[PDB]
Amino acid sequence: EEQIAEFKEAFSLFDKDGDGTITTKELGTVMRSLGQNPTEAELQDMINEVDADGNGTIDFPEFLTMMARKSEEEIREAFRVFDKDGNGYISAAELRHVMTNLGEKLTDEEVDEMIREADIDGDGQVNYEEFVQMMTAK
Amino acid sequence: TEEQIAEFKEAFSLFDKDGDGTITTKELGTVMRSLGQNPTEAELQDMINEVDADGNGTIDFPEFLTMMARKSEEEIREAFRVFDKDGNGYISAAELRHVMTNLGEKLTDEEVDEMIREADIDGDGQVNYEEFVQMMT
Amino acid sequence: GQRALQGAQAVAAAQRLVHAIAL
Amino acid sequence: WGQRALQGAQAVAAAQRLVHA
Amino acid sequence: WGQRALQGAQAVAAAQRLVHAIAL
Amino acid sequence: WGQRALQGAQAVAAAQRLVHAIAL
Ligand SMILES: [Ca+2]
Ligand SMILES: [Ca+2]
Ligand SMILES: [Ca+2]
Ligand SMILES: [Ca+2]
Ligand SMILES: [Ca+2]
Ligand SMILES: [Ca+2]
Repeated sequence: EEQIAEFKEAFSLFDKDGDGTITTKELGTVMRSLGQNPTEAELQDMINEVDADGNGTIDFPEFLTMMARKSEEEIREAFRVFDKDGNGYISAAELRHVMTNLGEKLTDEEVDEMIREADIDGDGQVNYEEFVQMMTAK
Repeated sequence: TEEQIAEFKEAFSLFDKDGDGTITTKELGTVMRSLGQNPTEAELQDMINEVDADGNGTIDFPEFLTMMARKSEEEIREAFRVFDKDGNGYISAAELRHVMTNLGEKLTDEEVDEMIREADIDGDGQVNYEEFVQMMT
Repeated sequence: GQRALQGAQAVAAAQRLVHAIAL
Repeated sequence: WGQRALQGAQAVAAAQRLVHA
Repeated sequence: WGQRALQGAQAVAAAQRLVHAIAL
Repeated sequence: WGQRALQGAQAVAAAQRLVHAIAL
């Protein structure tokens, strides 16, 4: 309920026009302020994921339900732990060292496989964004 | 730090909308407006002048890096969470008194009320999360 | 120092949002 | 793909923070 | 409000986020 | 990757924040 007041302030960032719903281009303008430039197609499937009624827009109750899914920077902290040289990439060498510290008796193949599980761009290392993708994956 | 200048160029680009190299007073205004705040040209000017090392009116990348070096915003949310026991979003003089007593502070009722009315801006009698970072800065 | 903080406030919220919408 | 959206959103919290305090 | 109280409350939370992470 | 590694990594940072905050 105090939480609803905070979520109404949060919805207002997305709902520039204040009509009660978050359109696809409203998701686009906010994404663009964060430098991300997705296509109209990408914004549509992003909304469609959290569109219970399928009306194309996300209303305040739908938005509330999504926030209730579920601290969002805990991953930032974990990544900083794994990325030892602070270069922003988790090498398989760094992961191996971190697993050994936590007592994981993981072989060289298991470590390389973990790198390949989270390496989307295929650079051989897991950057922050790749780590956040793996941490926030249901 | 050498690979950190990367993450600050991504942060700087967000404000330098035109990419001329400097964040003008109106470019900060547009980023602030995207965050719901609609500050005045005067409020934006004193905000830049604070982190304007040369006083030319705009922040080039080197001044921006210098400003970012100074300091701890997400750890403040944790501290507020510690003071606010009942989770109501407001720190009562009672909540502050208990947290001070737990930490060994021999603070009298007046010292505690003075800390409350010190961070009390809207006169809510309580130290809101906002009101708390305003004094934490 | 009021408008100033209210900015850093809303951002904390925008990232909790683009997190859930985005994931 | 989109977690880079919250990375930037994460960085903007810090930049805003010291652009005034 | 003074540094000792602000950093002490943060240290308590730190101990808290420690026992909580240690749960899993 | 294993919840064991992800939560352990967060617990290390918390011990860190703990020591650093204890320093005041
Ligand atoms: Ca709308
Ligand atoms: Ca809907
Ligand atoms: Ca590395
Ligand atoms: Ca990669
Ligand atoms: Ca500019
Ligand atoms: Ca300059």
